[PDB]
Amino acid sequence: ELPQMTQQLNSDDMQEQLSATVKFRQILSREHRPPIDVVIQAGVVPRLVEFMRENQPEMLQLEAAWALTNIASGTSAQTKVVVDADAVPLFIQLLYTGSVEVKEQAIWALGNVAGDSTDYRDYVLQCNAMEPILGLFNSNKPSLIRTATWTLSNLCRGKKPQPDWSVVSQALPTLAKLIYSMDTETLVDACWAISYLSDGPQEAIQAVIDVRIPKRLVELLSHESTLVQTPALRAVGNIVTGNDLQTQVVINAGVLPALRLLLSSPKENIKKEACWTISNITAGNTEQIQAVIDANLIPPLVKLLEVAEYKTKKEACWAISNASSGGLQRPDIIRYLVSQGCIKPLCDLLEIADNRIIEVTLDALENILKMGEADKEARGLNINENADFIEKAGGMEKIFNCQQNENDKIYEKAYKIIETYF
Amino acid sequence: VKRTVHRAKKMSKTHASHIINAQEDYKHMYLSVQPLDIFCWGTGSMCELGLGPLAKNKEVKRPRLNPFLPRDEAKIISFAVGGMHTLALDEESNVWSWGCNDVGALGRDTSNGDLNELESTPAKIPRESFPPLAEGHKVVQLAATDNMSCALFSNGEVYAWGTFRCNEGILGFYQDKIKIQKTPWKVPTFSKYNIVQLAPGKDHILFLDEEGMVFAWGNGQQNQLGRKVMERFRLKTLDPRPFGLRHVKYIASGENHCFALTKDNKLVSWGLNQFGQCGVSEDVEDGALVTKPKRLALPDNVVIRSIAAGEHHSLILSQDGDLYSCGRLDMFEVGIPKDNLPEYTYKDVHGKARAVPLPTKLNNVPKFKSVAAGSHHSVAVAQNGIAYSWGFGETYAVGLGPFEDDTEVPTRIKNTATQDHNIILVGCGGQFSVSGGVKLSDEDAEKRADEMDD
Repeated sequence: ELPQMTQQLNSDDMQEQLSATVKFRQILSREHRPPIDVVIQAGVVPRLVEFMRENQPEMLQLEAAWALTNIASGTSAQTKVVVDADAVPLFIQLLYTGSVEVKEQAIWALGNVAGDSTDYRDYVLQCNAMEPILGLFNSNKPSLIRTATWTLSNLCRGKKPQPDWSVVSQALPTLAKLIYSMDTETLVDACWAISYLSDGPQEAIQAVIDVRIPKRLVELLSHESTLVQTPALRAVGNIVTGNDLQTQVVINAGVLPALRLLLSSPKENIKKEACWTISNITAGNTEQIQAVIDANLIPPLVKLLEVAEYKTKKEACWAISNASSGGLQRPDIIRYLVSQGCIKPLCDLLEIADNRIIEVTLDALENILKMGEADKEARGLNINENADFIEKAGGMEKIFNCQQNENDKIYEKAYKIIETYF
Repeated sequence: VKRTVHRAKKMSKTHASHIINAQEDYKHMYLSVQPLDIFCWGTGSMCELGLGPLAKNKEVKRPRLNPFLPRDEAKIISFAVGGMHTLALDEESNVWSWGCNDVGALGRDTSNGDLNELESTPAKIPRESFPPLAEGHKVVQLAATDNMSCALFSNGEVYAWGTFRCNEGILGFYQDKIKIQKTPWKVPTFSKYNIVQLAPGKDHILFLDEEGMVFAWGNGQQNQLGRKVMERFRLKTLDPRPFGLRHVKYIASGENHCFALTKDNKLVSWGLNQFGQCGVSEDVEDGALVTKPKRLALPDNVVIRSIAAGEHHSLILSQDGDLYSCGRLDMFEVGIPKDNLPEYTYKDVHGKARAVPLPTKLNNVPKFKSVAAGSHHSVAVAQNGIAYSWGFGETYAVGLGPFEDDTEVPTRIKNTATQDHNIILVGCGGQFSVSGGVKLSDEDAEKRADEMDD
């Protein structure tokens, strides 16, 4: 069939070209094991990209871009054939000239190209693909905006060499509307693209928050399945990495009563990334700690600090340890923390954790002890009782056995707080 | 101070869920890739030729260029030939119409030589008659029966007008609710999936969705509808309805018999089999009716490209260019000479061959790339681009010249209007034919003339 298809593809009859281009697209559209190398070996790729020129008829451009789309969907080497045929600019040209069908066809091929590696993602951006892609979001068909959003997800993607912030930041006003969609497959790609952009310097975190987005990101923290909860939680997770006037805005959209709903989610990664978000909001103003205090988020966090696994207890410790840090301005944060049963899960965490968590757990146990030091001086006492229940849970022995580890910073602190209070 | 810390990157575009077919798999068969010069020949006694009202144009014995469809401004892209009328869409998706309008098959008004100038001259159907056109949609296929027209849109919506005729009088158009439909009309949806292909017959029409289900609409006295209709519930059930035909890739229909190609490359047919036109059984005295779809036995290396059939004959065109015919011999419809008649040809009570009841490959013919079949004549274009017509010739529908004898074998159509042309689309009616094509460059016609006439 291939020698016939190749001969029919190279015939000067344009109608025979169309019938042959349909056959190539059909065999390249098979669900399993598409003969990409076999048609690449057939030498017909340079003629497929020939069928996407400005002058070529629309039916021929459609079948050609579709066949090239499934060629680029294969190995990173098979995608190299399509880009070395100089096809990416023609894909972008069809985003302007052709109808809705070919536009949905070419935006699919550009998505496979931009998703292979980071150099191809920049190459797509290098050819000014952003302006035509963003213009495609005024159309009607939910499948066109579905494929366009997915391609736009691969454009905001990649972190080893991040996408050009200038050419990519133009898409957030379009993404701000895409979250309001109901098609479950589109908004998932739309949320991931936002989480990819919300990660970076403050030029991006302030940009994401300045375009009306984070209000719905908490509304999509509450969705049916988890396929959308994860990208939206990562989105609101990268927002709190900025300053405290940036985290203050997410708190407005009822983020905290929504984070508790995620703390009991069936998927464990939703539990963990919730604790990672609760960690950074407890690292701002002392009144931003109070937001986490009143939101009833700590009773479930301290039980996570006991029974949950180490990948989730670590981020739960950061949330609890950063919470106790607010005791300098307001010593009652520890007073609220000690009542929820916080000292025992912290102390039992001493033997199972590592250099990086024993550090923050000691910082939590220290700021707890530092509050009780001010409790026995301003208030009439002669014994610091923040150390009374540390060993009631068996913590004084573990902190005394933390002086044996050879890490500098933990020996300097475990030995300092044990002389200061014991 | 603050701490900063699968999903698919590539994705092939394949079929979704239960979808077997896509409209893009079909529009290359019907819509030409470039505007065409339209050529008509045969007898236009009922305004079929579309060449004007003058009686001089009522009978044309060789392909004649239709000036009412100029390639430069009309820009006809596709056309569907019925039995006494044809339809045609241009490059801006406006359907044209010309023929007999006794039952509103032309979808336009006609009231106010011998022919009617409004019927004998092609003209557009009002664009406002197609709401999908205003909603940003295009017509991807046209279909025309004897007395009913149909237009398939790129969104899956179907518009139809005209009527179907039973054997006695007029059967109706749609489900007792409307006798005759004069203007384009929206057929209410009859499937969860979008229709992808049409297959018109004499007084019936088939449909095919992305799922692979086949629907039938119209007359069913010869079991064209894939079922049986009782006299009482006849008008009540007159609408596109399935009949247990699933997993179909391609449909085609004669006048009272139909074909369907399944996903596993299995060709079945049903309906009327008076002269073995279904190509399913060797005995013709046995079954005049094929109620249940029966499989045809084609060779193994065959891959079906298109299927055209008339009233009593069928033509199966393969991808290798070979043409398989089966059906009536009384007017040389199948195009098989008398010396090359196979063993299984049917001789009647008088001893005269009447039909070939099995698919038989034509020999000593060029490789064909398309084929069309009228009531009792056929046209197939070869790979170079030249037409070869055969069959009933008393109405000059074969367009071979001023002679009234039938032609036994596919013979070349050669006149000054068509010799320098590469014809793309061909359709056939009751007693006429329509071809469309593009003119070759003076050097491309130089080589083909050296290939043939040497």
